[PDB]
Amino acid sequence: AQAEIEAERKRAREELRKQVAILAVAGAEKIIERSVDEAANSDIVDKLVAEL
Amino acid sequence: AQAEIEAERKRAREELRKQVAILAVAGAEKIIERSVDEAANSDIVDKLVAEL
Amino acid sequence: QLNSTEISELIKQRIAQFNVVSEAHNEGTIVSVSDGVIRIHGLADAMQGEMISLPGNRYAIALNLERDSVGAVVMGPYADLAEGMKVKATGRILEVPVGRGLLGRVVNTLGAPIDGKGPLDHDGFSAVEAIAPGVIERQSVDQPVQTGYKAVDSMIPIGRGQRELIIGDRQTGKTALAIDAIINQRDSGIKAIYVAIGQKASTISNVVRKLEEHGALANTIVVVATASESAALQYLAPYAGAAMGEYFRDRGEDALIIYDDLSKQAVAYRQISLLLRRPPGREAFPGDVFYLHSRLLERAARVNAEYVEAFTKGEVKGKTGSLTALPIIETQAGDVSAFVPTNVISITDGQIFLETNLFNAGIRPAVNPGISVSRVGGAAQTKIMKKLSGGIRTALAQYRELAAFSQAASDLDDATRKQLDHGQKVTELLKQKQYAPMSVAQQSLVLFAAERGYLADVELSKIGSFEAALLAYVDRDHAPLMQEINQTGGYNDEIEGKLKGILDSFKATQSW
Amino acid sequence: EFITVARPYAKAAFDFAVEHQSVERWQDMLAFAAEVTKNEQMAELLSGALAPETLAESFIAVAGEQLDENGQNLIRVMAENGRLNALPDVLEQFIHLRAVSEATAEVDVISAAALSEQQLAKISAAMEKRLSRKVKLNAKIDKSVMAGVIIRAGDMVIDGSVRGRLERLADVL
Amino acid sequence: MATGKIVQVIGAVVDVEFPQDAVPRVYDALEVQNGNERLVLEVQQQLGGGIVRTIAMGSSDGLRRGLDVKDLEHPIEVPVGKATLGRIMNVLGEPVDMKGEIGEEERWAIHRAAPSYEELSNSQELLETGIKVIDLMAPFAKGGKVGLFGGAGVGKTVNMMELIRNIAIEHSGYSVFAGVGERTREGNDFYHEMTDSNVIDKVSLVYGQMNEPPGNRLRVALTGLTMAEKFRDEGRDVLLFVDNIYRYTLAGTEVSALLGRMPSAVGYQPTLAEEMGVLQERITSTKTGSITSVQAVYVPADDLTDPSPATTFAHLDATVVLSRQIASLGIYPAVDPLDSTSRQLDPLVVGQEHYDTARGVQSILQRYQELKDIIAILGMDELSEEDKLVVARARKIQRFLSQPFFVAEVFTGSPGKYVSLKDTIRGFKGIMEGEYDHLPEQAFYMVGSIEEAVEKAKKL
Amino acid sequence: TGKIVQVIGAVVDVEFPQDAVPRVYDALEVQNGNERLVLEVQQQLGGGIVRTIAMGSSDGLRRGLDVKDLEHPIEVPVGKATLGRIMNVLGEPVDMKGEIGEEERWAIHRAAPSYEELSNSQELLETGIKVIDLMAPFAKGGKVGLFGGAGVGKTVNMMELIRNIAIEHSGYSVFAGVGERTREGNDFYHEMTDSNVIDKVSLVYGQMNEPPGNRLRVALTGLTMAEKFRDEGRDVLLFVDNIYRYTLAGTEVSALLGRMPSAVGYQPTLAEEMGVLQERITSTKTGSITSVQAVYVPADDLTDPSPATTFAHLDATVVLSRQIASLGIYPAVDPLDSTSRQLDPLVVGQEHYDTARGVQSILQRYQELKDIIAILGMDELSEEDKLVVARARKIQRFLSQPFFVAEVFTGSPGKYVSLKDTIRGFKGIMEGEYDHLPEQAFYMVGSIEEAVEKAKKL
Amino acid sequence: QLNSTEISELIKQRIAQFNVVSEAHNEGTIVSVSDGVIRIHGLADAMQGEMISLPGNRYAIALNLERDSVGAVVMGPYADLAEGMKVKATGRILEVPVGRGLLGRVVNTLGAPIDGKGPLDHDGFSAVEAIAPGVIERQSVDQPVQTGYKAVDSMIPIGRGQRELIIGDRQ
Ligand SMILES: Nc1ncnc2c1ncn2[C@@H]1O[C@H](COP(=O)(O)OP(=O)(O)OP(=O)(O)O)[C@@H](O)[C@H]1O
Ligand SMILES: Nc1ncnc2c1ncn2[C@@H]1O[C@H](COP(=O)(O)OP(=O)(O)OP(=O)(O)O)[C@@H](O)[C@H]1O
Ligand SMILES: Nc1ncnc2c1ncn2[C@@H]1O[C@H](COP(=O)(O)OP(=O)(O)O)[C@@H](O)[C@H]1O
Ligand SMILES: [Mg+2]
Ligand SMILES: [Mg+2]
Repeated sequence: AQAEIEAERKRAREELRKQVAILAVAGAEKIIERSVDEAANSDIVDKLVAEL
Repeated sequence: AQAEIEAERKRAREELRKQVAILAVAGAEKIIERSVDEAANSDIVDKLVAEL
Repeated sequence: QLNSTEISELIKQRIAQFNVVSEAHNEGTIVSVSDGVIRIHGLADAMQGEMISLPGNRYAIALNLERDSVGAVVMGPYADLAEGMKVKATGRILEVPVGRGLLGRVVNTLGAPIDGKGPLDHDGFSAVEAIAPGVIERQSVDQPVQTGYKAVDSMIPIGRGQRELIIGDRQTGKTALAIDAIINQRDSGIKAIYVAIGQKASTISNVVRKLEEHGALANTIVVVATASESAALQYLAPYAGAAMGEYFRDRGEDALIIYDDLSKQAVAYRQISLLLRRPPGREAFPGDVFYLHSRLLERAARVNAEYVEAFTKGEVKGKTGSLTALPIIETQAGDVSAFVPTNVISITDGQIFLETNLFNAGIRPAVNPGISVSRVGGAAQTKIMKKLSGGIRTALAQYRELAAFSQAASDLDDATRKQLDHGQKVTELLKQKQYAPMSVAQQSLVLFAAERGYLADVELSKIGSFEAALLAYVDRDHAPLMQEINQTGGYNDEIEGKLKGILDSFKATQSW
Repeated sequence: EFITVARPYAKAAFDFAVEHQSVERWQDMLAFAAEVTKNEQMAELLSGALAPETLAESFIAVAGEQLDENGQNLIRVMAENGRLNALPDVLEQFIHLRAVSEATAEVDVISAAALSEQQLAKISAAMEKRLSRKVKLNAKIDKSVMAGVIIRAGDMVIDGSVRGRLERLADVL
Repeated sequence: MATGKIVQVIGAVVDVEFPQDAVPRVYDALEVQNGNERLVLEVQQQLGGGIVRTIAMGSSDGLRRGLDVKDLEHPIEVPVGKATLGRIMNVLGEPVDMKGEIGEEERWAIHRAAPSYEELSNSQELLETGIKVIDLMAPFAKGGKVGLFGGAGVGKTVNMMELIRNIAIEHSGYSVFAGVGERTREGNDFYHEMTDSNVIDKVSLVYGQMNEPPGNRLRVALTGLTMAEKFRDEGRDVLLFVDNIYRYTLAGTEVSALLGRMPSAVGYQPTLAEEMGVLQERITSTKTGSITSVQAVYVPADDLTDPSPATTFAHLDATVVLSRQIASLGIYPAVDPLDSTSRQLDPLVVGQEHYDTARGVQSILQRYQELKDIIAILGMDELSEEDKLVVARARKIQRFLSQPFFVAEVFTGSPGKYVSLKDTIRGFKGIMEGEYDHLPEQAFYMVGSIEEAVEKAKKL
Repeated sequence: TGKIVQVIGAVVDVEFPQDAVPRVYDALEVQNGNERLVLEVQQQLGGGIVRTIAMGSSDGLRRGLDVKDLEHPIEVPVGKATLGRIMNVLGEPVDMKGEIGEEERWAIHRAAPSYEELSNSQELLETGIKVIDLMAPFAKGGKVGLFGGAGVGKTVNMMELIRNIAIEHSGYSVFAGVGERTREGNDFYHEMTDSNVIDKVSLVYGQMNEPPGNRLRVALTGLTMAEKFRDEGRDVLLFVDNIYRYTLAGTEVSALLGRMPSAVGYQPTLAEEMGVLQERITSTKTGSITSVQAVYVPADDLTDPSPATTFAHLDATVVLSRQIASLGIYPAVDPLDSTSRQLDPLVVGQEHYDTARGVQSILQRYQELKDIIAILGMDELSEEDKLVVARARKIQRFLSQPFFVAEVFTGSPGKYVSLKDTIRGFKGIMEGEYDHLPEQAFYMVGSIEEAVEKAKKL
Repeated sequence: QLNSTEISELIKQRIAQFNVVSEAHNEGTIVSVSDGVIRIHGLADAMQGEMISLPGNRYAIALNLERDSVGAVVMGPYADLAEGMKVKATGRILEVPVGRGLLGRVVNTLGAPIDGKGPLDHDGFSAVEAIAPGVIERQSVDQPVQTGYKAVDSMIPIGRGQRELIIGDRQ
């Protein structure tokens, strides 16, 4: 019986962890789309062509 | 034992609501070299907070 | 204690681990799709056996490098794909995670976890396609693998590093015998691996639940490919399972691996090959079907300490590792002379043949002597087991043949009568319950009682009672000898005298 | 699809064109041949089971302003083997072989924002470091990248888009 | 707007050319206007040049090269849920009865993924059918597969109707019936026999009639399966009847042959085991509900080694055998207690009392068969008192295996009976161990519980 | 100077300039990461394309790798320096000892000796096993083949032959491990080294885990070495672990080479592939090769084309059967199918021939009585048919024999039976002079003495 | 979709001049070598069943005449041959030495002595492939061929001009 309950603890931990992961990338998506309509694009592409 | 997880399920998801906002902002600036001043981003992370 | 803060810290750590700078990659396009087979245009830098990443998290294996295209197979549901999707090339040859942190997990053939436990911890990757250690690197097998059952430890002994095929018809106890072998290694320091190819899913969950119920699960890795999943996944399932077992072998440890149905893997290779139009041979399998089971099973081996030292760069000295394999083959109507059963009989170190006529007669486990053999020899067995077992195998085979002719006519000459009585009592003594393993001390007492004649004056209907009472008697009073025989399997005249006294006193003094 | 049967004709025609140096003229000849193959009335004829000689000479009568000695004789060989539909692919592979021989490459630059001329200049210089060939940049504008630049040198691709960085991060977790 | 064009028409196989960026996916559904009727095509292979090869779900006659093909971005979708109970449908979820348009609260795609591991029930429950022979001798796992090895003329359909009735009344489940490769005559009068027995309101019908092209017959099984999946997701325990699994295997063989894939084994398709696994692994017990299945099996050439039986037997849990001989005795249902078996009969899942009782009645009936041969050759005078006791109890056991169905009232006139498992166990326990030796064997016949047997005896 | 242009399984296609294309069976070489890979040329296709079999792992090959053209065949170390050592298909040392100090190397592709060069001998070479010598006598310088399905004893029988033949043989020997278990070879090597006989045996190993090219060409390599020791004028013993695998490797490669299948999916050139190897393992006027070849038969089918064409290439053929092994009778030789070219009155004498034919006649009659015995049982036989059955059963049991290499299984001591003893025993059993002993007395006894002695022990 | 020995330098030759000159129809070039079968390009005048001469002293038999290809089988060790070798068609069908002097000799199928007893003393050459005598050129068989085995000579007579099958299993 103890082994069974330990497995449940692991399952709950992972379930909640998955929710936070996907919501985190969704939030980064929403932050970025609104905030990038600038010459910040030039910053990124300059570093890319320097690395290229 | 299962019932005890239910109380924590809600308790912990409430903590992760507020931690999600921090994580999303940090990930956005990991993607983009330039930081964000959050002028129009509070409402964004509040919607994230509301969903979890 | 479930703790939110530690999860948040881990997510932040993943953000820190991510590197934003990109890397140049060779790219290609899907051109055609059918039955899990793919034809790709591009990928000038690809190599045969490479892993190609498709849209989503799915992957494909490059099989043919044609002049102007690549032939590949999808490792999952292929129906969601369409011509023109971009595919990137990971130079990684087909690989899967390995490490001792895998014990107690249920895992897909691609290394992804199938249980709800979470992400997986591994000690790097090992390649799925590899060539086994050569002739000079091998070592003779010299240590036992004590499974629970009386029959296969006494008549068909298995040594660490041996390959032994469990063969029989459907619903004959193959699965039960294999997992009871796993369960008895729970305390023997041998790591276990179970590879399920093509089984119905409910079965697999029930098997894992029974492994947990006896506490063996913490010592096992379980690899799953259900009957619902694409044929390529099934075909590659045993090779992934083999790749994990080699980790323990090369570090000087001992491991045991079960392949739940190699016949179903052979069917999978039929489907992939015939879908690639390769001309068939006998029973419609390709001639490559010998090479398939050959290179898979030949990885199971015992390696000498010089190989272990050279492999581990000298971090382990003087130890010798091994991988023990118990493949399972389902055969139609008990025909041992069909193609694939004959191929695997030509590869293993012996076979354990389970007969449906014995099983239906209630003689379980239904091991058939004469057909079952262990070609490794008695070198696997301990001293007391080797001395007490002796000719019991051939005596049983001869008893069965004599029963065959005795059914036909009446010719009883008093030595035939006693031979028949002895054989019938021995067969009644060999049967055993499911999930009921018994230690070498108990087995040696049983064999001693059988062959030193003590079962004289004992009824056949009393044989099971006689054993239950005897093992309780020896558990109660002469326990220290049991501890001694279980520690060192030593057969001396001192120990024979003690056993003789125990059986004399039990037969004279006790009841059953 | 004629990708695999086009190679011998493309290679042989290119070698012959090189020996007589009129590579550009050969490319014109093949372009004309590829466009007649797309015609509605010809694409019906090319699918019919006429004997190669009659079919070829109808095509040759239609194929004015080609060289009798060499180009129209390439037509004869392709007619014999029943491969005139390979011309739209032989043309592309001839152009590829020419690009290889002339040590010159064509690459695509893709971004959500129309690129400034200085960005394109530095891209061309860097690519000519990475690639021995001189580079002709092609500008494509697509909101998909959301930001950054996607470098597409045919099969060789360097991804510099924010969206790519994001959907790469999503699988790390 | 339609965007594809037909390139070839060769029998049931039809090839279609779409624009290079829009090539429809595998098992997507497409529609064309074949004259003044729409015809549904199912995509099978994505060939080069933007051409997909399809199979016509209907007669492919009258198709021209160059028709316009319309791209539905989903597989074939069918209606699901309570609105489908009592209706009859074809492959496409269209009503083939004349009762008109269906309610269509929801429409679902037949091609679906299977239940995954963490969704499977962490338990191994039994289903109480209420029929004495089945619950005693061949118990069903909840969510298991059961094989019906009998030819028509011995009561297959009345058994099926009795299970439908009992699972609807004595539980809260519904049933789905999939008539794969069924003669039209049978479909007609199976429909009549269910409507005149009041079970029709508790079962859904999909018929693939044999006059349909091979593509139709093959996907008929999947349609019934997805309707059962809807009833499972609602939280019920559901029964799915497959009218012949062998016909599904053969439809797969025919389609694979038409597409030109290389044959395997005894001429079957190369994908035989995969296609069977795709069907059978969806029928399981989940954590919300379950689908139990009863499947009629035909064995080619009476050969149990042939790949179709050999593949099917990998999935069956229980096995019910119907006997012409038992039926001739007047015993109904005509289940054979010695050849019917279930891999649920172990103490570890079914318990020691039930196991020892089933083993006991099996032993008694087998010994009775041998003694009946002895009686045939040498008369009853050879039997000892022990032998006569065995024969008497065997006759009482055999009588006690009969049962009156709520569906059979039309013939017997006796009210139907549902017998709980405990009552069956107690009855055979008592008869085996010599109780009720004092009342005659005809008190046990067609009565019901053992209490009802003794109360029948008192004035018999 | 060449480029890889297609990669199909174990088969690799390489493009070369038109003036530089390799010959057939030339050896090419490729860098496969940090490994070296050898490719053997099989076919010349049009346009400088050449198609090859990888003598190693095909994994990790890209297209476009540079291939180097070594302008000679696969050549292997040869002669007295190759003795007591274990080697790769490519002639590389696989034991951990140092370099092989060879003075000479030979190409593995060679022409067979001329009809004018051949030699014949009637000299009986006694082998301890009772059944083989009486039923199928084998002469020095000839070919012997052990036919059997999976797990019927054709490896163990060969180990008994190795033990017994090495008693009266003084010269060198070669062993070719072709597509078999690595463990059998490892065990063999340590038995040889622990008995100090290794100094006279040369070993080549191509076992069943290696890719098809290795298993295909390993056999030819072993023949190259055996032919060296023959051509030095010696007499040589050549043991082949499994010749079936050699044909099967060709099957595995055949369809990838672009060839239509023949008969039961086999390569169309099967008979020539078998013949071209078999005709050069032969004796000559300068020296003689004596060879034992294990012949696996698939699915116990002795009519399968590969075993069927193997039968014609052998002098003595011993056919093992699973039905006899299942009865406990080992060595499980079938006397009604095992045969030899040497069983002639002139070669073995009239007693040696008459005893063997009596044994066969009695056993053959035993077979014809089995159907009536099966249906009706023995009591409906004629009164001398019962006697035939009794003597046939005794003969069947006396064919069994304990082996010195089977002590690890039986536990019983092993036995060696000379010719002037076994024909005496069988002649006496046939004439009924030992008919009074019971059947069990003849099981696993060496000589007639041990049978009557065992009958005294019941 | 497949190639048919249309390859780069041959196509370039035809590009330079489509109606390539007559040259000699007598000769051609090997384009493929495998398993004892060679494909030859050219040989416009090669007859079906004709001997083709190869470098060294070796021959092949033209068995397939196809559209700009000849398939030929090599009558000896083939593995020494190579792509690009020239070959010339003879005018000859396969013929073999024949005569009374062959009695007591052992010969290969080309009639070359293989016993080592020296050269033959044949009586000219005869075609290997020839037509049988017609219906009107036969005569009934009536003379015996004495085998010497009682069973055969009694129950299964063999006469001069008979064709008697001997059939059975191995050994
Ligand atoms: N020792 C035993 N005593 C009694 N019954 C046993 C014993 N071992 C196994 N069984 C029974 O054998 C039956 C089938 O077992 P198992 O699943 O191992 O068989 P199998 O031949 O491997 O089956 P399958 O081919 O379906 O995988 C079960 O009912 C189980 O209870
Ligand atoms: N003389 C013998 N007495 C008893 N058993 C024997 C004897 N000879 C062979 N066997 C049995 O045969 C088994 C396998 O022997 P062996 O390796 O020679 O067989 P095989 O037919 O060559 O098999 P494979 O092709 O798999 O290598 C032995 O382990 C043993 O059980
Ligand atoms: N429970 C039952 N009661 C009365 N008759 C039955 C019963 N079961 C079967 N029968 C008889 O068997 C015959 C065939 O029954 P039917 O339901 O048509 O069989 P199937 O379903 O196999 O075609 C009928 O005469 C029917 O009366
Ligand atoms: Mg199993
Ligand atoms: Mg062996």
